[PDB]
Amino acid sequence: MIVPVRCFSCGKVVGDKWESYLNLLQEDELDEGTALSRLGLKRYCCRRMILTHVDLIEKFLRYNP
Amino acid sequence: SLHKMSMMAHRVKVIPYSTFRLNLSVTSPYNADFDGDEMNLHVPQSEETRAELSQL
Amino acid sequence: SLMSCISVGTDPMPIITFLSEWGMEPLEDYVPHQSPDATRVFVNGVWHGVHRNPARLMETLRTLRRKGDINPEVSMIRDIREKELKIFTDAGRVYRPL
Amino acid sequence: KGSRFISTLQVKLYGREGSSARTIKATLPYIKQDIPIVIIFRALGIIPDGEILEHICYDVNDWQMLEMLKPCVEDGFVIQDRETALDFIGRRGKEKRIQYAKDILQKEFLPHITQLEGFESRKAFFLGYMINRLLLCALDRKDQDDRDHFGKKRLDLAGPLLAQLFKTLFKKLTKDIFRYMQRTVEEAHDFNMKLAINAKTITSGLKYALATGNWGEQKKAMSSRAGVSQVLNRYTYSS
Amino acid sequence: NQEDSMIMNQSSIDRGLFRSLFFRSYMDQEKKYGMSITETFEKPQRTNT
Amino acid sequence: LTCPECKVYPPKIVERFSEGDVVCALCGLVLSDKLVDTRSEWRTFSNDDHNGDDPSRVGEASNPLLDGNNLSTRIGKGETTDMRFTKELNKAQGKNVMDKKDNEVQAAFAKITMLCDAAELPKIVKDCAKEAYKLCHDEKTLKGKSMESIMAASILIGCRRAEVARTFKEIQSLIHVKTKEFGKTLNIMKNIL
Amino acid sequence: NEVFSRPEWMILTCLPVPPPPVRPSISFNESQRGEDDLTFKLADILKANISLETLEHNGAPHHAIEEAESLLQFHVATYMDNDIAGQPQALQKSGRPVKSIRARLKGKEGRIRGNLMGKRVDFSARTVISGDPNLELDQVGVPKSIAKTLTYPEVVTPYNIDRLTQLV
Amino acid sequence: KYELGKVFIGRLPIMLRSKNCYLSEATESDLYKLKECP
Amino acid sequence: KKLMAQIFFGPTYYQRLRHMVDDKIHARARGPMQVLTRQPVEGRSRDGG
Ligand SMILES: [Mg+2]
Ligand SMILES: [Mg+2]
Ligand SMILES: [Zn+2]
Ligand SMILES: [Zn+2]
Repeated sequence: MIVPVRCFSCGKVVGDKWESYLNLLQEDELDEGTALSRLGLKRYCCRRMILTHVDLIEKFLRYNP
Repeated sequence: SLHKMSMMAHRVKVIPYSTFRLNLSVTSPYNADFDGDEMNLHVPQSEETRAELSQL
Repeated sequence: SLMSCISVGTDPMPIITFLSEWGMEPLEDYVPHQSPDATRVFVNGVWHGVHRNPARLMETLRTLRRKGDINPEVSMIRDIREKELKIFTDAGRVYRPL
Repeated sequence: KGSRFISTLQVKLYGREGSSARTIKATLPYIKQDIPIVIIFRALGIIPDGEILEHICYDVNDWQMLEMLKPCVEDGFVIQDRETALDFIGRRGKEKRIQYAKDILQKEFLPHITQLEGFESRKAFFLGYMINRLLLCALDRKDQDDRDHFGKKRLDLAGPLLAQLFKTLFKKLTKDIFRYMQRTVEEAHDFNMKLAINAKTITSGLKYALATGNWGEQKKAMSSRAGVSQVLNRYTYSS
Repeated sequence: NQEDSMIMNQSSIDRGLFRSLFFRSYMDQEKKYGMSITETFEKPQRTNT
Repeated sequence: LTCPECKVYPPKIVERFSEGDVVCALCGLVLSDKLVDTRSEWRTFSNDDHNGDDPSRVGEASNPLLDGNNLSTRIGKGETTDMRFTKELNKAQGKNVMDKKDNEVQAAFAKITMLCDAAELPKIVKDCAKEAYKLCHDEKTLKGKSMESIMAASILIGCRRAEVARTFKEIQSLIHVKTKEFGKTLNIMKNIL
Repeated sequence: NEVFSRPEWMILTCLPVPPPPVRPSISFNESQRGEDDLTFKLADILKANISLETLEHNGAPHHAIEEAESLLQFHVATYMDNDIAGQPQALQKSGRPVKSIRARLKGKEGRIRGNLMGKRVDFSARTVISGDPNLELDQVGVPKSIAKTLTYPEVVTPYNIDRLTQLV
Repeated sequence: KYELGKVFIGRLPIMLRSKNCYLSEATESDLYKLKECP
Repeated sequence: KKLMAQIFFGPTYYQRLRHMVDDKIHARARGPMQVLTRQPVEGRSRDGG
């Protein structure tokens, strides 16, 4: 259900880091700790942000009308 | 309402937000915890009944 | 519980057939003063008969059930102390895999 | 399997410990009072004491259990053959009563064994096993069964629950079709199949139970258990 | 936060923390009460209603 | 109601349900203090209660239009009940069943109920067929029309209104229909307003 | 007692018919009408009574009358108390047993416990509670919405006169 | 004693995902089409 | 200024339950009444006492 723009706790814009994240994991095949770091997610609040996102939107898009 | 102290008269303070706010030292007789508990208010309609409240 | 499931019910009829073909003296002509220790056989709480060598029969039953040949849903217990051998085809029994 | 003729038999041991003459009696259905064990055995063709004793007690050297049974023999002394025993049981509901006794024992007594004929020998043996088991707990050899052991408990699911409902609902239809057969044979009106079978019987019948929760007929929805069938919780996937 | 309550970050609430969607469904039948009587979906007029 | 204070022809008066008053919107005067929740009141007659536990469920609904004014209570087996009395009392009710020629013509409804369930027809259709029949059966306009075809004609009258589609040939086969007879009986009833 | 309670009055002959406020009716939508269980039960007493009257008036067949009598005895009895030991129950078509007069007074929720010893009231409010270390002991915080709904009827005196006008 | 079809009896309600149900043998892509949740 | 005590700080999965205050808040100073007893009606929904 779509990557939140901005970390709840701190406010670092996080919604622009999604597709980029998924590229590091799949295309580059880097582990999550390594991936989130490349993206610039220093503090655990921002990490919890990307690390824990469940992109349900993708499941929803599967229904036609 | 298990004993006389489960029903006590209070001084109003009209405040923002949807909750009844109370002092903590008053939690003890009511057997209240702020884990989603609810409480009741009763408004006296007489100058006589408000004295019974404020006085006893 | 997670692994848990319930019985749906089997036909006891074929299990009863294997019993009489595995050395089961039928209750109808049992003589108690002659075999006072012979282990009593039960199928869904029905005393069908009696058995002289209970251990071998039990072994045959279990290795039949682990083979699929007799339903894995069927219950099979020997009570060495009470000299009893009860079986259940019964539905409603709660079971877990081990 | 089928109908579930849920009838209960109690084999009661009378008298407390340290009390004179401790008799053993049984709860036979459609009969007013409980009947002494020996009278039931004699009603099953097992007439001498030596035989009535053999069905109950397997060891001839178990004087402890045999002395426990001595007052049961003495209590049923008056009865001494099938007819006397059967007439005895019947009066507790001549010829009218002998048949009643013959029927109760064959039809309503230990029916999980068999509902008919030649299995007297079998029904009788089970009776002995029950008494044996009873006397064991009374001699403190074996202990009272755990009324909470999960293995002696069953869980009736969607299948059994519907099966129970449908059995009563099919019997409702079957007997309404019979009623019609009489109506149409009386006037030779031709037994119109659509006029005989009322779809609504089963259709709305099952629909009720499943909708309201009262597992039974609407008649009836007062005496029938409610709680089976609830609106599915859709709070969270886990719920 | 004493006695089982708790302080929450209002700023996190804004950033979307613990927000929820709520959907309620209202249902109505246009019922028929025999040969002549029938309920009707329309904008009722205060003078004749 | 109408406001005494003002009185303009169309009385613009509001029901302030939550505050429990009937008020004059124009002047503000509350015209009534006592106000009832109708929906919650109706729920004491018609309810989820079949068990008889509910202290709220105190009444029972009826259909005046069809049942008329017949208020009756089943004598039935309760928790403690000797079957002897249930039989005795119901045996007694049988002797007291000396009902009229029309209080026995409610058995013609029992026919329509048996005919609708057989025609896989809804509850509303029955309540319409039982309605049209209860109004035309005594009629002079109908007179000595084939009684078997008069009630089958009211089933089509019920089906036409409840929008439940059924052919004349369908109802014809359902009971037994003399085509010209059940077409004439369906027209005298249709003419009966 | 010679004045208020004689043994003869333990046997009923003349039946007080309660007014509708005791047994309410609801005329819904001209094909839907709701009548109180007590009204049903009285219609049974009357139907039974009317029948026995005709039976006694006409050729009294003894056993046919004592039959009709015990039926009247029931309906009358069953209207005051439906939960009688040994007797079958008066049932409303639904399978629901008739809410007798005894039934209504009876329990906790009954006219005594639930309607007199206790009762829901007006000028009352309920919401969630939270603690405020900034409030005084004797004080209670009231959400504005509640305060705006709950009321005090202050009487106009030459003291409050100007302030009350301002509130109005 | 000497000598001289298929009838509808009622509607049984089906349990979703059972042998008789339309969704038993249904695929992921199929259910999504049926507006049902996999 | 530093807090004299050090705090146990870190993530913890928390669930937003049902029961929100505005679904519970209830006030009444007169309103609808029962026809049998003439006492107030039951339920927040029904605007009862
Ligand atoms: Mg508390
Ligand atoms: Mg506490
Ligand atoms: Zn952050
Ligand atoms: Zn006005």
